[PDB]
Amino acid sequence: ESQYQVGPLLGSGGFGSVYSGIRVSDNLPVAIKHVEKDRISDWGELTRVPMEVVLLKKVSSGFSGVIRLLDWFERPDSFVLILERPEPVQDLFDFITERGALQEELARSFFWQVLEAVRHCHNCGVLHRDIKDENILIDLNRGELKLIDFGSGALLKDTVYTDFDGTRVYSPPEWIRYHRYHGRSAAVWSLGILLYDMVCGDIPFEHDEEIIRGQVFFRQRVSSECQHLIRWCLALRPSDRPTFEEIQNHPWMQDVLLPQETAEIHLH
Ligand SMILES: O=c1cc(O)c2cc(Br)ccc2o1
Repeated sequence: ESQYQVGPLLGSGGFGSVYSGIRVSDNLPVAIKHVEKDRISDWGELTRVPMEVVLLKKVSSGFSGVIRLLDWFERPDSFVLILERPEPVQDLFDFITERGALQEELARSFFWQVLEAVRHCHNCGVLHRDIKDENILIDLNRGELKLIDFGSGALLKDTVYTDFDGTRVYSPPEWIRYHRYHGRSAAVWSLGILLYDMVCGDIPFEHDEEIIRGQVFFRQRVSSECQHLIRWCLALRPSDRPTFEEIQNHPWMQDVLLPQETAEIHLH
């Protein structure tokens, strides 16, 4: 209000309207996200808040693969969230629009940081439920990726989920066919979609039928080890998908660049 200077709108959509901001007390770059109360299906508590705020609080202690919630405010018709903002930054969707299919070395660095971020969320008892390139920010100076948009997420549990409101083209075929999925294995499928998107420059599937068929065609030259990983993540049966430990032990994942080296070699 007077604690923050509001800058340009960055984007708006199913997540709300997000503005560039600066915290007056120390000039910290922030993003200020406004979520309308009547456009929020899911609520939790600590008084009643969006699920998105409960999930963010649970993942927002120190480890930085997740954009942190610095503060939040309630308004009569909305909540307002003050999030971290890397500067300069570009979401991975725009980065891929610009660069096309990514060199494997860069995809490996990005994919690995995504897996550390998602493991962190899961250690904190939070399931994101909408992992995709549009929900990943690149801190271009440090080469660090950051998950954003917990607005479709949930407390992690070990029983079946029967609701979903994240992105359909990343949703697994057990969701498409049965409206049921378990959290980790759905997550792993979306991570196979994401990895394909990074190395091919676009998502493999556009239509329910392709998702259900689960047959993956590579339109770009991609190494056999990368194809094997992506195809393992996109196994039709949830329990044939790798755990995070098996993805990270996969031979395509070895020798990851550090974020800083990644920014130097690939980001300028
Ligand atoms: O939840 C979000 C959504 C965003 O779009 C976003 C953008 C920047 Br930049 C920084 C943090 C952000 O967090």
